[PDB]
Amino acid sequence: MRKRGRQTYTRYQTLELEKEFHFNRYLTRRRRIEIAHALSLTERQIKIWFQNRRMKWKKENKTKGEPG
Repeated sequence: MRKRGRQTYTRYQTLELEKEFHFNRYLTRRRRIEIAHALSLTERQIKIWFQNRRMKWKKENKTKGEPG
């Protein structure tokens, strides 16, 4: 048995991805490849995580939460 959590990501991975999102809310192919070369991942998975990062951002930029 094992199952530490429901995440496909890792600490270090998420750290860099978070720094990188703090650096830029978008990344192009070449950059994403660089991240994948530095981090050992796939442009897809990274794009999805990145997508989710700003997904929550645009759903948490003082816009959600209708008290009236």
